[PDB]
Amino acid sequence: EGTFLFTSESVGEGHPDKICDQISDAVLDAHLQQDPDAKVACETVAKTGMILLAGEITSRAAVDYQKVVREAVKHIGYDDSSKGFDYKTCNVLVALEQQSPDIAQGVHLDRNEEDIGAGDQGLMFGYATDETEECMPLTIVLAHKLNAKLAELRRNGTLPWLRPDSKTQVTVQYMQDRGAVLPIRVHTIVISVQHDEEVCLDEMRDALKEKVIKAVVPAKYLDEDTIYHLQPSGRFVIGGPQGDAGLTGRKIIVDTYGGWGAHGGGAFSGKDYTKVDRSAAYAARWVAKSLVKGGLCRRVLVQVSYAIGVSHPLSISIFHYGTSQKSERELLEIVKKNFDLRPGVIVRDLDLKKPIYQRTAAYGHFGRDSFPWEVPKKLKY
Amino acid sequence: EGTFLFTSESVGEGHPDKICDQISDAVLDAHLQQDPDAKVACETVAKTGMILLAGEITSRAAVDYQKVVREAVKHIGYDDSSKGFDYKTCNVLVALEQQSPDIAQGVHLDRNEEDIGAGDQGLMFGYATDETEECMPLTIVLAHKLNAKLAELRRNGTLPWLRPDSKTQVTVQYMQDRGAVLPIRVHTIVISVQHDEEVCLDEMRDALKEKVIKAVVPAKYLDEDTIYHLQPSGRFVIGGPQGDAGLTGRKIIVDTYGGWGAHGGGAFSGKDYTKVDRSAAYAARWVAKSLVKGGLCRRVLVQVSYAIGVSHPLSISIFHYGTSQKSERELLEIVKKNFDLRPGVIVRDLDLKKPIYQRTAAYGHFGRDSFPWEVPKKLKY
Amino acid sequence: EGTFLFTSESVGEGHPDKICDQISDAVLDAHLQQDPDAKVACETVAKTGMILLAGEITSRAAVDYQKVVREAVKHIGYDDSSKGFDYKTCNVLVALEQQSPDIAQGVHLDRNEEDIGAGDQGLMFGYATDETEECMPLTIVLAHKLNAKLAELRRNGTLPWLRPDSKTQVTVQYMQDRGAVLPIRVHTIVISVQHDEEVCLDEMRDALKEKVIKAVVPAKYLDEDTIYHLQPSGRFVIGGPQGDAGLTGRKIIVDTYGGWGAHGGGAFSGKDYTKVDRSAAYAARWVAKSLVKGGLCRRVLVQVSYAIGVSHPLSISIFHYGTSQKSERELLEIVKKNFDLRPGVIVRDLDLKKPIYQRTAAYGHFGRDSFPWEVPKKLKY
Amino acid sequence: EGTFLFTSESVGEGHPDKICDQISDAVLDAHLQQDPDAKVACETVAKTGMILLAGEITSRAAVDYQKVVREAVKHIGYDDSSKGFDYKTCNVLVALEQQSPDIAQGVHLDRNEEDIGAGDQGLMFGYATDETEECMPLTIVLAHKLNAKLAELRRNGTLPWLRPDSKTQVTVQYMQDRGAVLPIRVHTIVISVQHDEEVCLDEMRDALKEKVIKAVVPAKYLDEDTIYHLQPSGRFVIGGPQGDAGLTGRKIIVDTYGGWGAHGGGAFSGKDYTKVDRSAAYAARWVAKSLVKGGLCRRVLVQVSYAIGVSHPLSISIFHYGTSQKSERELLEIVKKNFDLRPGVIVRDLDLKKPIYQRTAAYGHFGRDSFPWEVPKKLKY
Ligand SMILES: C[S@@+](CC[C@H](N)C(=O)[O-])C[C@H]1O[C@@H](n2cnc3c(N)ncnc32)[C@H](O)[C@@H]1O
Ligand SMILES: C[S@@+](CC[C@H](N)C(=O)[O-])C[C@H]1O[C@@H](n2cnc3c(N)ncnc32)[C@H](O)[C@@H]1O
Ligand SMILES: C[S@@+](CC[C@H](N)C(=O)[O-])C[C@H]1O[C@@H](n2cnc3c(N)ncnc32)[C@H](O)[C@@H]1O
Ligand SMILES: C[S@@+](CC[C@H](N)C(=O)[O-])C[C@H]1O[C@@H](n2cnc3c(N)ncnc32)[C@H](O)[C@@H]1O
Ligand SMILES: [K+]
Ligand SMILES: [K+]
Ligand SMILES: [K+]
Ligand SMILES: [K+]
Ligand SMILES: [K+]
Ligand SMILES: [K+]
Ligand SMILES: [K+]
Ligand SMILES: [K+]
Ligand SMILES: [Mg+2]
Ligand SMILES: [Mg+2]
Ligand SMILES: [Mg+2]
Ligand SMILES: [Mg+2]
Ligand SMILES: [Mg+2]
Ligand SMILES: [Mg+2]
Ligand SMILES: [Mg+2]
Ligand SMILES: [Mg+2]
Repeated sequence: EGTFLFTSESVGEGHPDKICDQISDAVLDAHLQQDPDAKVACETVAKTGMILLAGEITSRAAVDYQKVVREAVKHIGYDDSSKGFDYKTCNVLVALEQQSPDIAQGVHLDRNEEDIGAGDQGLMFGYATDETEECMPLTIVLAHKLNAKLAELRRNGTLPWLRPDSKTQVTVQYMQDRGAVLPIRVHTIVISVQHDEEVCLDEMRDALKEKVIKAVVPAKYLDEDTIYHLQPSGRFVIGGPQGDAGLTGRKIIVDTYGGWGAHGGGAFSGKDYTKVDRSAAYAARWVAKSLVKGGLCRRVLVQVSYAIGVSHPLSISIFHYGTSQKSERELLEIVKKNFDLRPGVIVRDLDLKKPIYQRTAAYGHFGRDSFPWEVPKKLKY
Repeated sequence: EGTFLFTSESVGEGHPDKICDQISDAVLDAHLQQDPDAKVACETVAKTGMILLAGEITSRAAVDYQKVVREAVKHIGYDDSSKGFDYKTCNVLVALEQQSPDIAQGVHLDRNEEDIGAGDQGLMFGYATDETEECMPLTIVLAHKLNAKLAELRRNGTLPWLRPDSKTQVTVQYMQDRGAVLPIRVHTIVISVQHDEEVCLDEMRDALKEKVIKAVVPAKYLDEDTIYHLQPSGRFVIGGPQGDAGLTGRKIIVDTYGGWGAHGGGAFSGKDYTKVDRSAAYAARWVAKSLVKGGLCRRVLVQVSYAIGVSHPLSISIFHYGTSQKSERELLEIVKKNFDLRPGVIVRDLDLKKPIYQRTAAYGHFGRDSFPWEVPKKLKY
Repeated sequence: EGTFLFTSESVGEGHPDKICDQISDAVLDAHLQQDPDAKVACETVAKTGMILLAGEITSRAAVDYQKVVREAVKHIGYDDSSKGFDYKTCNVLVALEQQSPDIAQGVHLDRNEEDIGAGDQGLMFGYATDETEECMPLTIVLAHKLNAKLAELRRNGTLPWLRPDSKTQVTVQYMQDRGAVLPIRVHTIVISVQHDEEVCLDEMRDALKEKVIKAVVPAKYLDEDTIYHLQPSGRFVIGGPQGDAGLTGRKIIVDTYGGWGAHGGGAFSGKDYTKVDRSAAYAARWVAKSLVKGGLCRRVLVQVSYAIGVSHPLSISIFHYGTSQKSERELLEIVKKNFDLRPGVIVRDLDLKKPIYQRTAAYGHFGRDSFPWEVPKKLKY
Repeated sequence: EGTFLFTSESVGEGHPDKICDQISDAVLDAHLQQDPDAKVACETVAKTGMILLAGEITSRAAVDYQKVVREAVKHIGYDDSSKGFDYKTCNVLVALEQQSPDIAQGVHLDRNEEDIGAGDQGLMFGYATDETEECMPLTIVLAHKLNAKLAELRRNGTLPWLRPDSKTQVTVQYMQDRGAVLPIRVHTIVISVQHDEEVCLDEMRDALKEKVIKAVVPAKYLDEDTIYHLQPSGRFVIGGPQGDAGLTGRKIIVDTYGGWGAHGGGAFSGKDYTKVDRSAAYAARWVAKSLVKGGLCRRVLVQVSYAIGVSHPLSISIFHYGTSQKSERELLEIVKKNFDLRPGVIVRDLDLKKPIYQRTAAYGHFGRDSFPWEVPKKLKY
């Protein structure tokens, strides 16, 4: 009684959509290394043998797109035609133009940096939950860690049949507690991972349980009733872009909260700080996690929204799930007194000209590595 | 006291991402017209002068991609280089391969149709709210209608300076009422729309208020405090793919609930019914709207999830926001007794081999035109 | 005294331009297998990881371009990323539209087949020389045979370090004899061939002399003065499209007479019989070889030309180098009495709807395998 | 008696192949403006809505390919979707990598500039004929001038129905005179030119005769027997890349001697001086024209050939058609005493690092504007 299921997924570094996110952010970082004020909107598309870059960049940097793309693919692990994709020999196509001058004049031309307009309209959410120390849902934390474990065991050679393309999915049974949520047990785990031709299904399923799941998921969460769907398709030799086209910004729930919270629809990768889809979502995460680590909430959702060309957010909303003694109105007032959500101030607070974006583009943007948006702000009230 | 803001956005038919969604679904419909069992996973990318199709199709149809793409762009209204894009003269590139045989064998090969596996893993949500007759959030309903009004006034020649690329955003002030939400007033409206070189800002802003906003939004919602951001960038001559690259599946919140509810991350357009991202999200909407129209809830969120190759959902969850006398456990039991969420049963219930998908690919997939997922199921309990 | 040098080159099946010619003709043959009246103008471009098809096809055939392209690349031998290109994993992009209706109406619409117009304007030459039995210049015959020998030794595994991309060049010293030419000796041979990383230059140069040159070139032509440039660049590991972009119709002298004779500029591959660039050049070869095998000339050049939409050639010219007792005017009259050079008659005489074109697209179109244009017509005069 | 026909063609600036040549050379010039030692091998492909650049460039220049391509297309005149192509709105795709290091090390790395190796193997020809002052065949001179006249009348607005895509073809009746050739009369003229929808065939044919042919071709060459094929297809509204795919290096006979002389197969455009296809063909033209203007020959063909990595030509041959009192052996000795045909010396003599290449890429590379290869060298003997 009072229990429910919730499911989240994650994907690996070689999932084709995630390849695109990583490449887009490799391009962004390459520009930022030379020009901290680069305007970047780089979409990547991946299909058999092809990486296409399409979008808009205005920058003083000189970037060798061939080299940057190929290095990103190399890092992921696609280095031979036997794996379905090879950084050495794939096609790299570039369709990158300047930023529209109409956008530039309306957003940033001649504006004081603190008073730059949002680079687009849109809405964004931040979320935090005290169910884990890092203030993330357990479902997606576990899903990410399963993909990370696959990559680890691939790279260290202990499961050399593994390839870079993987997906995981975790269903947890929760109890609720005055609006907060309490994990009880893992109900179902899915793992699918690309593999070499020679390994059999039974060898894979045994390894996935023993060397992946048991290594990652605490035994206290696994019991006789847990359902395992390990290599449920039965065969996954074809993978990466050869198996499924990839695009930037097609894993936005994997990138964020795994179905928990909410999403405003904007993708992160390939975008500089003036694109509030990224900067304001990072800031909203920072606000949410500041409220939870500050002891004001156990769980909270923050919405913000913007108009192109306008600095200040159009709206800010706080939803605390009943997990605060303060009203949502009071929390909103605390937020407004402690945060300035103009993009030209977020950039300073969160150090958003620094070329660290490729590191964000797999395993989620939140809940790890003490990025600036993960370090709570101390609140005055 | 008790009030909050919420913001949602929509985009027009000529927004570059939406162009891609429409093209992807034009391709799907073209295949389904000849082969109801076509397996389609068609991604579209749009940039200056270019439509690229990339993905996987296994079908008995013979489809003229050149023709289908160009006709979709023609419908949208991009028919001259003065508008930034022309169906007659753009490049159409095709990188479409067969569906992976490894996927096919794991999903649908040799399986009874009712027992086809999900075409992928993933999670999906359905949502319904009694705040409007069509059981959609007012914020996004209004946002969509503003874009539809722009297209209407473009097509009828009364505002001939309009071009197809538009975005809108609506912030509503709400009151809550026992978990349900009650719209009070429109707080802020944003409209940005591509325009010809000759029309001035003041002419546009006057028209957008008088002929667009007032035509769509009830006066009772607009007052002296409402904020209007009309052509806030000041100039939007460059637009469509020339101004911003488009991709399929980059408007998934516009396609669904505008930030309300939740999203599992999967895109709809370009996918046949075996891709549960679409079919199970449609079914989840159908469940949610059935619960609200059936009088069981005022507002409800439904989660479902799947594993590739497995027919039955892995999990089902119901969240009623406190708006039912029945427990969430009781509602879940009603759902399980009344719905079969296998993809090979959803296809029959929702008629998902019918080539009506292009019609879904602008102005949201939900809350309009009495598609099968909008017709409540009568529940037995 | 009276001697001169002449040089011709050839390239192998994996030279990037020749890859394109072969793919274009694989596409043509695929169409002709289903629709003998297909209108085909298929250009191919090759670069790292990419085959692009661009051009115009109007056909009743259903052709799987992915499959046809990949099979052609497989035949050539590019089957692994270690070789720089892999048919399994490369990108195939398609930008093929219908034939222009304006062309169609002016060329073939509603016209009796014998009276179809030329598909374009242009000029074409045929050439024949009695210096070899097959009526080809010795320089290019030898150059082709050197590339064929490389491919043979690659395919049979005796030189497993060889890759498909090769070039050869042969300089012969000739004497003249009343307008005819008499080979004396080979002055210089060049061979460059892509190779694996592990083989050293000395091993390659020894093999190229002993196993390639000596196997192909009669010893009577090689002496102490012959110059050998074997792997003259010193290193050729990177090759195929990765080393150099390829295009259809960039080897038109290799395809024909090696610098001897003349050329009107039109490419052969990827074109159906209505494109007189191919059909009329084949017919001109047939005329030239008929004059030499008929005993009228020892050496002869034939020019023809056409206007788009017009059936009969605009001009015909015969140049016999002084090697006939008959005047050029008399030979022209014999040609006109014995040949009908309308494209809709050439197609019947030379069987040009038959899908044998891929076989023409390496090692020259002339002087081998008794194609119809190589079988002399018996002349009446 | 003693007369014969000869035909040559030319194409206009907007013919799709010529568009590609011009773009390739615009790219070369852009690089040379910043880096005189740029290594450039830029192929261009054009089809509906698309310019693709593919090839190899190693340069210190920073070139904005978008801008350079679009400016070249603008110059040609494709500036509106009504014309079938628009520089403002077409797709520009870039697939340009570095020059292969294996090539670089074998050709130019660490070599004294005069002693740089040829950038490839190949053969090249130069030709000159005293039949015109500029030492070019009359057939192609006239063909070029007809296309130039079309462009002139398009640009000055007197025939505003003209579009940039055109082709011409001229057949001249000649007499021979001791190996030299003497034009007598124009036998046939073809002109095809893209046109707007509204102009009728009779208006076009009248204009083409009166305003184009009569303006260009001396009346003494036109008589009652001359055949005119003016707009012979009847309709040519669709044109440019939309009507026919273009590629660099598909007009190599138009670029040179119109079927006269010979050709070694290599294309000119998009290549720096180390590519002997261009530099040695220019030098061979210079030699030929020096022999004719020096009074040694009336007509002459020069062959040269190279091996990759080797500076000096492998072979040189002179054919004087019987038009000199000196033997061909004597002429060869004069050539060898007066010319150094190493590429690293040709570059100095012919100023081949200067960014003048786009000017060569329509209307032929020879016989006009007193380029260095058109200024005879004064010979010592
Ligand atoms: C199954 S595919 C999406 C549907 C696909 N585009 C189609 O044509 O049916 C989505 C992801 O699943 C994974 N995948 C690919 N092949 C698979 C297989 N044989 N078994 C399981 N998962 C697979 C990869 O991570 C891929 O990016
Ligand atoms: C502003 S753009 C996204 C950022 C962009 N890629 C860049 O390079 O900065 C997103 C959408 O805004 C709209 N847009 C384009 N140009 C605009 C302008 N000048 N003013 C307002 N909105 C514009 C179009 O709907 C476009 O698809
Ligand atoms: C040398 S490349 C043409 C020039 C080249 N595009 C560049 O960037 O310098 C022409 C042909 O030579 C051959 N080739 C490629 N790399 C070579 C090498 N390292 N040594 C010799 N020949 C090579 C291949 O057959 C190739 O298609
Ligand atoms: C006729 S096309 C080549 C054949 C063509 N690729 C096909 O699909 O049949 C070659 C050139 O002829 C010219 N051309 C195009 N359309 C034409 C027409 N309707 N009439 C005459 N010439 C035309 C253009 O200069 C074009 O580049
Ligand atoms: K968000
Ligand atoms: K996909
Ligand atoms: K969803
Ligand atoms: K974008
Ligand atoms: K020819
Ligand atoms: K090349
Ligand atoms: K030449
Ligand atoms: K063509
Ligand atoms: Mg995806
Ligand atoms: Mg957005
Ligand atoms: Mg977008
Ligand atoms: Mg998904
Ligand atoms: Mg080439
Ligand atoms: Mg031609
Ligand atoms: Mg051509
Ligand atoms: Mg060559």
